[PDB]
Amino acid sequence: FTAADITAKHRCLERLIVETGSAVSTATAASDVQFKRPPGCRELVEDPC
Amino acid sequence: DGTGISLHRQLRAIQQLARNVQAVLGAFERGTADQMLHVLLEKAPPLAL
Amino acid sequence: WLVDLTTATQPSVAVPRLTHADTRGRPVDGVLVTTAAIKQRLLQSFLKVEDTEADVPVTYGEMVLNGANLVTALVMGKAVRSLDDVGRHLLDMQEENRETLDELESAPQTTRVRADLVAIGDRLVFLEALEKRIYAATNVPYP
Amino acid sequence: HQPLIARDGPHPVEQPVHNYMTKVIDRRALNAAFSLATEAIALLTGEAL
Amino acid sequence: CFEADIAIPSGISRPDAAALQRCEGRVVFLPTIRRQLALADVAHESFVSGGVSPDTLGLLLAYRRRFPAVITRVLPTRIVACPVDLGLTHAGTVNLRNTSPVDLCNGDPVSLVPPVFEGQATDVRLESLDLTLRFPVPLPTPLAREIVARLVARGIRDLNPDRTPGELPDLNVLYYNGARLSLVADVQQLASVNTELRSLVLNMVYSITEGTTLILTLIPRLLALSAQDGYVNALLQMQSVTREAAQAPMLMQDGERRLPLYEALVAWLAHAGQLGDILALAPAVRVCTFDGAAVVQSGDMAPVIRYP
Amino acid sequence: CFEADIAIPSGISRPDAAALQRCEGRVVFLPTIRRQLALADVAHESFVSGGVSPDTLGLLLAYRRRFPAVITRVLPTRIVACPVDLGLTHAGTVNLRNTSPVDLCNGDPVSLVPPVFEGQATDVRLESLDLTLRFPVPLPTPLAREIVARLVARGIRDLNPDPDLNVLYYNGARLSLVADVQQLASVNTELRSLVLNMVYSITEGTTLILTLIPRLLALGYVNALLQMQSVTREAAQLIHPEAPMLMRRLPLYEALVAWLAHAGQLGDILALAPAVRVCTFDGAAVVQSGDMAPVIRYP
Amino acid sequence: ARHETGGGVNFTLTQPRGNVDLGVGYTAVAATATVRNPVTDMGNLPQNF
Amino acid sequence: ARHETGGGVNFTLTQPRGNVDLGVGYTAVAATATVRNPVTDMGNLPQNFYLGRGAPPLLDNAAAVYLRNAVVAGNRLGPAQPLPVFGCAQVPRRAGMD
Amino acid sequence: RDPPGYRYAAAMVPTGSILSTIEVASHRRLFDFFARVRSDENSLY
Amino acid sequence: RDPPGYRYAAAMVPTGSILSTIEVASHRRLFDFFARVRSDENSLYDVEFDALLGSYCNTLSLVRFLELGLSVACVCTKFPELAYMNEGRVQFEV
Amino acid sequence: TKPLPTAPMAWAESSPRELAGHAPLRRVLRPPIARRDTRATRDDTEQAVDKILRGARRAPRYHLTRQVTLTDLCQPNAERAGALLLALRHPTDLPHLARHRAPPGRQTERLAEAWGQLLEASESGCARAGLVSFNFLVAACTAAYDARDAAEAVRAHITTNYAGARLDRFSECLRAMVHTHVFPHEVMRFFGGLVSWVTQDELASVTAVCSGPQEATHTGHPGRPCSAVTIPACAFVDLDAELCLGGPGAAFLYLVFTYRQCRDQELCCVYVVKSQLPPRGLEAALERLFGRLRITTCTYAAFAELGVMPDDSPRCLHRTERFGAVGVPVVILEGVVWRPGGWRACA
Repeated sequence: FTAADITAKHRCLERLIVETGSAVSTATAASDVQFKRPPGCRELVEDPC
Repeated sequence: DGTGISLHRQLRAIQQLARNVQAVLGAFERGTADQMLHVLLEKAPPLAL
Repeated sequence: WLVDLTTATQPSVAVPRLTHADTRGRPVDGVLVTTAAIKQRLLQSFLKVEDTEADVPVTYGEMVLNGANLVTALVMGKAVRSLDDVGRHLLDMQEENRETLDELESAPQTTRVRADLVAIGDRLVFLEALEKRIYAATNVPYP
Repeated sequence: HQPLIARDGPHPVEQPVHNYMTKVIDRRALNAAFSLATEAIALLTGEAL
Repeated sequence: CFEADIAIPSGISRPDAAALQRCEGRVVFLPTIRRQLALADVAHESFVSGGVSPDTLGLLLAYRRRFPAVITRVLPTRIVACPVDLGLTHAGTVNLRNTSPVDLCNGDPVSLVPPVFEGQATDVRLESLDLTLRFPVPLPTPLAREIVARLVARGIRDLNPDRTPGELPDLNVLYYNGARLSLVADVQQLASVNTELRSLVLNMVYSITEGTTLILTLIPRLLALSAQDGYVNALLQMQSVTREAAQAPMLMQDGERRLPLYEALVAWLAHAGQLGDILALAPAVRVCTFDGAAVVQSGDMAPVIRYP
Repeated sequence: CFEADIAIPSGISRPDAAALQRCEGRVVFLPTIRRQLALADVAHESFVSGGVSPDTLGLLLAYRRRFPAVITRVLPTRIVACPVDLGLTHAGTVNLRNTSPVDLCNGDPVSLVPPVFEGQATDVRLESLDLTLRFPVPLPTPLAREIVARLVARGIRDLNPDPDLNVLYYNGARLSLVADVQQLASVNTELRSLVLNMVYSITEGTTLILTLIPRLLALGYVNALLQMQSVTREAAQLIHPEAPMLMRRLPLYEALVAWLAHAGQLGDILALAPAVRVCTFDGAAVVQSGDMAPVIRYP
Repeated sequence: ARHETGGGVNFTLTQPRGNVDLGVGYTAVAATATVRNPVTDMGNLPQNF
Repeated sequence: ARHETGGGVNFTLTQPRGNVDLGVGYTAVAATATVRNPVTDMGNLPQNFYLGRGAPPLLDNAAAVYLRNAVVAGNRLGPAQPLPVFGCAQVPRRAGMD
Repeated sequence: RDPPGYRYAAAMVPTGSILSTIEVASHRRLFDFFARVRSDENSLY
Repeated sequence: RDPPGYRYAAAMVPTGSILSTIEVASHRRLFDFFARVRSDENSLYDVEFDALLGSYCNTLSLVRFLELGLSVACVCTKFPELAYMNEGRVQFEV
Repeated sequence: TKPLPTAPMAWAESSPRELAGHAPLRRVLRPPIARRDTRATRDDTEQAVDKILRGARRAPRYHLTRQVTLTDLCQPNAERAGALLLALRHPTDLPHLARHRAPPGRQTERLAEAWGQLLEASESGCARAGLVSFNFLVAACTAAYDARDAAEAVRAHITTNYAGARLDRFSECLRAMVHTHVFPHEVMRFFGGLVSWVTQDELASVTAVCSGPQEATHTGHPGRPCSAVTIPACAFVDLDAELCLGGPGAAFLYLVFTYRQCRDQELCCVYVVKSQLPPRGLEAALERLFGRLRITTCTYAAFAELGVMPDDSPRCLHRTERFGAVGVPVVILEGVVWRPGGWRACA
């Protein structure tokens, strides 16, 4: 429910499948509880959702 | 004009012309193989029938 | 599933200097990079196709600034690759569609590197694990 | 440059299309450091013999 | 000349191809401005709205939409017609074949009409491929506007529906020069008469302004001239409502500097003045003959030039 | 251009030949586009119709029925005029002559009948061959329509009389309508027949709708939609005119036919569809009165 | 056919063609192998009159 | 370049030209050496502020217009007619000047 | 950023040949200058 | 426009000579670009360039029709008058 | 270098009746009637004279109008290769007319003050000010009409290239004009496409196309060493693209002024519509799509037809051109033919 993010993307499927290979994730696997992602590091997860 | 510049633009314009001619002459070879299908599919009934 | 993988993408840019993939002739057109467990599994059952253990790869390409490449970078400030040929043909046309010119040279040097190639569908492809060869002790993660 | 097929019918006549695009080389640089030991200098440079 | 080609589909019997040979100079309505088109987009089967063929007031609304094109030449596999609404830019004057009992004269603006006379020949059935072609009747705008008025009123009076006895006035019959012209009375469709009535009513309202009342003061003055001039006598038609309307300033002047007379003319001239045009399709062509022949016999080719 | 060559008649006086020389750049209406035409066919004596010289209405009829052609070159024993209607649009720039207001870099001059301004001024008589030429005035469409309607209104006031329409401010200086004197009596006598067709077509239009609306919507969507947007406009005008006036579907419908025609015949006469445009270049961009102006065939 | 154009000069190439079936009866045939996609969503919309 | 004009055809010739001052300092100097004439009578005409409007007027409208036309009465540049909101303020033109 | 623009001269002497023939212009912005011309344009001269 | 800058190389091969010697910082504004370098400055030695590292064109492939599979399913003859033709008829007697 | 199919190229790679015309006519004698029984400079001069040779050896898809104006309003340099210039006519009626055609309850003094004020904000002599650019209207009505900041991006373009005062003064004039029944139309007719300006100081000589196709003009990459050419609507805010539903036909280009009559206090909307309908069908589709009919007289919009785009497809929408620092949704229209048309709004 953001609509600051969903609208800001583009609509062309050419590109959205390639950025689904490497989308920076919103979480971290480096914490004990999953945290929001610290500004410095990018996960480059896949994340189809 | 008489500058050496007016000459390379012309040579460039011939390059575009005979590039389109070659493209639309190959269109009647591609278009023949295409139009064959249409007239074959027009006279063919499904195998099931 | 591997013919889908191996024929999904689309070729590009014929490079003659890159007589990179070969074995008894027959260039290799692709690379499968995997993990070492998948490559193993895959190559025990599934696609074991094997005209491998040898590939004659090439050697390094080179680019330098000579002749009028310098003057125009020093004066004016710009550079163009292979301005010799480019400038020669463009000028040869001033006096004298089917632009085939390209560039042909070298037929580089080759070697025999113990490679592992497979035939997926009708194609040759390298299989590469790479965790051991490079990432092994380096403390770097494997991409 | 793209090929075309010559259509017959109420199909609008197609004419050749051409595509000029220009991708910009992405840039990067790599690092590593073999830094030397103090005493090792005073050996290999002579200077301590 | 941005000519639009129209492809004859398959083979229409040698008798059908001989029918298209004589259709040069006639008019076609194409539902687009195109370069590639199908023969069936022009046919009367395309005029068919959902499930229904438009009546003869429905066609005028269909010829309102789309573009009149006069056939210039007909080839074995295509029909060449240059879309007058656009491609009228020729140095000399495309040929229009007069199809009508009427006769053009020289300078007559030519507006088209669905075929509407009692004796008519606009069928042109082509049996090889199911389709037909009704060609509109070219006609001087004075006459074509008299006809549309007849069709409008006939669709309207019937719609009241006239309470009064069952014997109404003619309205189905005209005269152009001599030559009684009997319109076709056949069907009137709700929707076709509505819009024609809707836009008639709508525009005659906007032509009434404050300054108009200043003119209505002059009706008693007109009838004073009804009777002491031979003109102005002729002006008032015998069946003149105005005559029955006489059988006033009201102060109310808003500061005195507006000039409502002038403003009332402009207002009337726009909306009511342009009614032939909104009810029907306005002329886009006018007869012009270089050879100096000053009329066009019925059935002849009328040299025609851009808008009046 | 398709020049059409008008043939000067037999021997004309030397002062008449100099009258024609000054007529280059003037608009002529030629009855047919025949390449060879006489001068008598063009002359104003050829506008006679009902046995009389035509009024301003009878003229405006003819101006809509014949072909205006600008005069390009006047030659002894020939007049060469190139019809405005023939050829491609936006081509055949031929020079006009400006008369009255400026004719700025565009605006589509209309050629309106002469009497609207100094009446006889522009008659240009030729006594030797006993004919005359009245050249229309080339005015822009917005101003030409403003004027022709402006004078009809004056005519209506004059019809029965007991804010000046006359003063006109165009561009730099106030234009003048009235030439005072009896010119108005000459102007008003020629608009006499145009005023009536205007007065009639109004009075006959209202009374015909004011009878029809209440004699319709009383016999569906017609009713509701009609009275809907007509609130205090059509209905109010109905009560008010029926107040200072008198009140038949059968005569109604047959009079609605005869009016509907006569109406659009006036919209055709009136609206002075532009013959040409001005598109200049390497030119002043405003053509001062009496100066040749470039001009092109379609608006 | 030259025929100008707006913004250029077109040249249309064309060619008349023609064809007949030499089969006294039932030549060609056609079968269906598989379905690419369903297209239409397959379900649930009323008809509003 | 050719463009068809009224009763003719018009050729306009143009020439592109460009120039630099070659000099690092000052290379041309001009000296006024004499006066042809004064081009202006070198006289007395005042300013008339009633030709413009920047200034809110006197609030008695009789004192305002009694004022204006006492000043504007005979001015050498007095306005011509009441100031139109547009055109020009219209200095009159005298029939001769010397 | 008002990216570069296609160098026409440099074309005419290609340094290679693209093997894949496909309808480009789907992969629109993989390039920072993409121009699609149809029969030909005014802008190549 | 912001000046393109001074070209230091091509200043090594003058095309001419300045005949005066003045303090030009006074005339500072007679120029589009100006710099005073007292002795030496690091900006004299700056060089930069941008390059085009390849141009890849495309060879449009021509198919000829006669060399195909589909061409065995017909009989192709050139009949140039086909435009002038009206009906094509073939008759079979079986 | 020569084909296999020769007949198609002799016509492509490239009259005799006029030759045969003079042959019977001119070759024939005494007919009719019958009786029984100096390196570069020199080269340049020679070529100019010769050019007069060929152009005088022979002799319509182009028309150029040329005019001199000031840079107060308008401004050619800010604008580009493809642009709509609208003429503005007779500043003399600082609401002189406001006297008439202005309904009661209207302080017809609004225009004279609004407009005269505009002049103070930005005399008659060497030149006059005509030629309003399309751009300058989009910014003036930007905050007025419906989309903001796609619209204001155009306003940022003009303040940084062409003054916010003049925009505001001119906006006050548009409000005052739409107020008193003197409209922005019956002013501001279409002028052309802006071929080449040639400005000096406060002066400009603007050549622009009276009619004919745009792309065939000075052409080149760009006209002169500027950029390309196009008739870019300049707004993703303008370029109302009709034909939401469509079939191939030549798209058409119109110019529409939409107004607010106390619904919004004399709103000015100015944009372009692109769909295949012949003006007799545009009045209908303009009746729809619009709820601006607020009487709150009844004259909501006024339209004239600019011309044709005899190909449906070039309608590129680009929020990507720089007229200085500012960036504007720019829609590119590929190929256009100009038919000036006439202004029709009766209702």
